[PDB]
Amino acid sequence: IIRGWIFGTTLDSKTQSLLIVNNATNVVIKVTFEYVSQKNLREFVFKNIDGYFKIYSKHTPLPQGFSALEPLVDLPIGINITRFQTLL
Amino acid sequence: NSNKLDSKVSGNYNYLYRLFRKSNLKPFERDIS
Amino acid sequence: TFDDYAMSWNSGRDNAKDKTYDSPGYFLN
Amino acid sequence: VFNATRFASVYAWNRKRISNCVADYSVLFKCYGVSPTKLN
Repeated sequence: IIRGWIFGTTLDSKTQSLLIVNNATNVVIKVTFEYVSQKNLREFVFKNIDGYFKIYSKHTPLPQGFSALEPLVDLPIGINITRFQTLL
Repeated sequence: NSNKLDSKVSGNYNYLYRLFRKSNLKPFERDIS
Repeated sequence: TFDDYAMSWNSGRDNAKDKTYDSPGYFLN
Repeated sequence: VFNATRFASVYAWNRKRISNCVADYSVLFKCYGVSPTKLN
């Protein structure tokens, strides 16, 4: 059901915003920047520091165990993000 | 210095800059509003 | 690269030949 | 990057990723955290 997220400050046309969607084939990132690349508990960590959007993740077959998330990617989006939404 | 690359005898208008803003930018943050 | 040239580049044509991008190269035109 | 006919405006400065290549800096200067003569 969960596919991706939108990141931005106003989510309008006046301010630049980020967009991440995981399609059944690939994952598409767009902002001045585009990027494309490749029950179950999916855990993710998103950070925005120094113009870098960093994404860590982990997959597991809230539970009461310990699991460490491995990094996925840094993107030089260069936009301040204050809000986000999950894309159903 | 790019004088014989960009100097114009009339005034170039291809290079703009933000002269007013609410608050100073964060490092490596772009604002194209 | 059609868009990065003058026939100005920004029309200040269909971006989607002078040596310089537009007139403001008035030393290499 | 260096020999492009037009450069982006400072308000909308351009950012380019350099990846999977040999960087030869002799073709090219204030450096912070590094010395240019050692950049090769």
